[PDB]
Amino acid sequence: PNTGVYDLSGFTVKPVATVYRRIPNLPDCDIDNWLNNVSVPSPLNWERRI
Amino acid sequence: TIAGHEEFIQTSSPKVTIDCSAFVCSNYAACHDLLSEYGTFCDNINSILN
Ligand SMILES: *[C@@H]1O[C@H](CO)[C@@H](O[C@@H]2O[C@H](CO)[C@@H](O)[C@H](O)[C@H]2NC(C)=O)[C@H](O)[C@H]1NC(C)=O
Repeated sequence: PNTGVYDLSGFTVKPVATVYRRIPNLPDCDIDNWLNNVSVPSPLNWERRI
Repeated sequence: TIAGHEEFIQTSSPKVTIDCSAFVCSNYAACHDLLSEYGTFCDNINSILN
């Protein structure tokens, strides 16, 4: 190549570590117990759980 | 008497330079993989600004 000033590839500072945070001691949702419930609603009155 | 008045004439402007693939696809590798098959789009923008 010729003589000149070249603006080269963009660099980012690479991340050193990770900061992972959660909430400890939470209950279990138990969606499998609601799905395996005995009574099953019709499509006319479908059911919702939050 | 002798009057005096001032006048500004603009001879330059700020020299803006643009990193095209850092503007478009900042740090994400899938973006750079999709951008690499656009050919010579970023090189023309850098050449016009130079
Ligand atoms: C399956 O769903 C029924 C909903 O009809 C649940 O019955 C409710 O049970 C709770 C406590 O277990 C009672 O406080 C509610 O009053 C009941 N609902 C009605 C309409 O009476 C039943 O518990 C579910 N099964 C399981 C294993 O959780």
